[PDB]
Amino acid sequence: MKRTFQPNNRKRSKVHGFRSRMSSKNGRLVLARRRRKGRKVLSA
Amino acid sequence: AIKKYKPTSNGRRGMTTSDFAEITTDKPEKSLLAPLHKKGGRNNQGKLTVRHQGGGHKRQYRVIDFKRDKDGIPGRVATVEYDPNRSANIALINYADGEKRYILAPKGIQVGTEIMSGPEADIKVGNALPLINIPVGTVVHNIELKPGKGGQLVRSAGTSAQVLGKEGKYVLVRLNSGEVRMILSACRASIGQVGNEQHELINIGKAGRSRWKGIRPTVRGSVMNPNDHPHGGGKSPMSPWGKPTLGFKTRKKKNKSDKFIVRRRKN
RNA sequence: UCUACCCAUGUCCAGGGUGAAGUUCAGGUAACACUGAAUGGAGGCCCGAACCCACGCACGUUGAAAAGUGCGGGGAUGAGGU
RNA sequence: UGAGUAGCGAAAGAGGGGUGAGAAUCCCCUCCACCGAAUGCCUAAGGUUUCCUGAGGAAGGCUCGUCCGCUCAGGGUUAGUCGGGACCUAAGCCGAGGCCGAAAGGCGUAGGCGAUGGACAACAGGUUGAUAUUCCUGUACCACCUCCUCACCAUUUGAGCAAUGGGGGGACGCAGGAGGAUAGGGUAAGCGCGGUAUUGGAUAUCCGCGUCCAAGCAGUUAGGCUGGGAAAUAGGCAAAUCCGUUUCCCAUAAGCCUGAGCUGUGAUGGCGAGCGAAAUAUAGUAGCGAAGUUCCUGAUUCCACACUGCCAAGAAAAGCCUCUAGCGAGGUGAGAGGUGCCCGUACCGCAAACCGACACAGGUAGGCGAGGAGAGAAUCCUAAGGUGAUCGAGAGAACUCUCGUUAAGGAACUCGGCAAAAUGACCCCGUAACUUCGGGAGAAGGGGUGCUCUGUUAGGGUGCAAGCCCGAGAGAGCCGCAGUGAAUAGGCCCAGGCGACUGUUUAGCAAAAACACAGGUCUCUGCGAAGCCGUAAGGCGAAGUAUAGGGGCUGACGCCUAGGCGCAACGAUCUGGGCACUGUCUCAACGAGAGA
RNA sequence: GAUAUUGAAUGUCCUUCUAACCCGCCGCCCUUAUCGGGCGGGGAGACAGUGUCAGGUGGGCAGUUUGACU
RNA sequence: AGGGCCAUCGCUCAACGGAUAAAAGCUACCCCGG
Repeated sequence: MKRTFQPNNRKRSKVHGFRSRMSSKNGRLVLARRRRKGRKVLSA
Repeated sequence: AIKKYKPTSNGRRGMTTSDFAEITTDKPEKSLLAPLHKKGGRNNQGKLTVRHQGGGHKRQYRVIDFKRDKDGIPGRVATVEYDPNRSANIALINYADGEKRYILAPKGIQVGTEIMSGPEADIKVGNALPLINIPVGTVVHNIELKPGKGGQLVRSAGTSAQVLGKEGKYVLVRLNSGEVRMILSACRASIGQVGNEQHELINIGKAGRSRWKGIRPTVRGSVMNPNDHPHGGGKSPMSPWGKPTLGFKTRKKKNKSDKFIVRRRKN
């Protein structure tokens, strides 16, 4: 009855954010990839 | 003593409980408390390491002295309270000087009686002094292994050890549960047996009463799926991880405390 | 961000019934035990809404719905729900 | 192609006017119907312009459309006091030095960050097409400043200020029953209306109304303190006149800190039934305005986690108050005048604006939540308020589904009384074999309940009174086929077997007889414990210490010993038997609604 | 068990002190700090831990396999 | 040193033309094809 998606902004920015991609070594790789492809929206 | 509930239900049939006879107050000492939060048996990596723990009633840590460095000051007893963390029940002592403190309560203590802690203190019922002054053949508790640390052994409810040999700087003691040992010289020791000794006469009565204490259920190894246990599906005893625990001593083959153990319990 | 367990801090549970320990006067005995009154208000207690389950039957199965609706059923101050 | 076929997604509308090229579907009116512990109002997460006005008729609305949560142009969101930041901290996260590791990296001290919690100054009315504790009109409160005016202290033998430090305080569980109030809800004064055309009423008749803030002065139920006073002080790193500790005098009243509320003032104010204009860019708006009291009932809210009981013993830090260290030459206390930043603010929040692909019979924290009968937030009908649910017309065939009634028999049907019928509400009488003495037990089985009169009964609550409110139990009488006259509410009884019990688990697959449980029993562990996670540092075990911890096997209690006995209690348990009952059946027949 | 970390005297590997080395013991400063280390004290000590090197225990942990006829 | 050439020794490779220095069972929870 209850679905697998219930929205929230805090829990989004705190996990898929930019300051949490950039605070690692692999997250920086994700950013470099998505800049290589050419994407418009790098991080959530 | 203990009181036995009347069976006006199914889940309150065998249940008995302490009667809290000796408690003299229902409030703690506000200036001697510290916070304490549950852990659930979870490591510093969040990974569950010990099973069968977690969840209960909220508690708080009550300051209790275990070194008794305040020697040469006669102090008296004021109250005897309840302590959720220990098994015995602690006592609040006010010194004649002004500083308050907590101590373990021996068997039979009475509010008013002063307590000494110096080397020249005379053996009584609630005093603490170095072992190289205690007579031979006396009951004692709250013992310590390195002089200057604080009691660690025999700090349970009802327990008591026995001091019977005094060699060169190595007065040897008999801990609870046999295992006669030879602890160091200058360490301190409390004279007397600890209190609230009926603590081994309690029916927890019902399944939910353990959960108030913080003990989660246990899943038996005989009912398991094949790929966790050598009992699952459907010789030598084993363990969730592998241990032949039916007569294998787990104490180290070689250790550092070997020169100080004279005879062992060995059942 | 669904679901399992745990940690911190909040919040919710219409009404009704039974009547334990104890206490005060009685018999009551050596006081007791033990039998009577009044007072008291325990409980993984009882009947039952909100809430939580999804046990039964029927209807739906190119469904209103990729698991629901109607009529019953269990718990409902707790090892409770959120 | 199937095919102009299946579907058209719970539900009450009808008629009269209007605009329009065009109307079952849009607007206005009048009756009628549905929700009313919500289908009412207010405010979170989330959404992001959906909000208001003027145009529109390509596409989207399961039909239509002149309408729209759709398209095109404009417009709209105002804060010293509300929520968040220039305040504080929990779990957790980051982490200078530092410790580990082939490297990448892992852990962690000081120190920070982090509300779901603690601190903290504003209320009542009015108004626009669209905002209101923000704008406007009344009255307020808080912090900080001094070109200013008063008053009183001060001269280093010192008036004042005062910690980043020490104390006090903030400061905390669950249940139960009193008390005292008030929000709310109903009679008697009073006020404006009214006179009824269907037989009757100037009547003990009918309709509607009615009050009021924060703040500032006064006093107050209650409450706690377990009494305050003096002196001396090996402790609170230093200090102390504060706190703590001890011994002396009176204390049972002085004092202490708290408080729900109530009476004046705010208020020569503003709301208020209801009257009523212009015409206006064709309003029930501008405008005017009566009375505005006592009585009865009363919380699920407040005093207040206050009191009592119990054990499973119930967060931290800051604002605040004091203490000296320390600063010092000018200060304290009133008035008068000033200063007060950033972010959110419309609108939907039980819904066609959020999550489910859809305008989807689903899901969505909290705060209020009225009346009659009632124990009640149950049940039926209604108030304030909201709604007409987005395809229709007519015909009343077989058949499918959801409902109602039935002759005579009643389980004869079937693997199996699956399903449906009967009982159920209060009050009295009465209540067995067994029993782990509590239970079994609402056991089983019996009887009464409507209206009127004596009756404002006996009696009870409130008040001086008058007057309101709750009410047994008895007599006499009246009616019906029938009096818990409708809706909502246990079917019972024997005999055995299993599991002690409450609980958890196969929800996009089945439940018990499976898992767990209180208790028993074995075994390891002397504390840097054993055992666990990690390469290791670091941790859980535990701020624990053999009456304590980790690992196995079994499962209450009582007898009889690692065998066996006892069902009492409890099951959406299992297997047989009996009463009441019924369209399950002999054997089917009419009627209603949806589809066809 | 072997080896290297690894000190000194009687005894033949017997007694023996400690300055190597180890302390999840006490005090003081860096420092406002339960981390870390610097100095003092106590306890133990040629042990213990450690690198290499020579065996056993090792479903603890892996990789795999087990013909044709009918 | 070792190697070659010439006589010659080592096997139930017994599945005997010999895939090797050496190899067991369960899986209508199971997974993929003719």
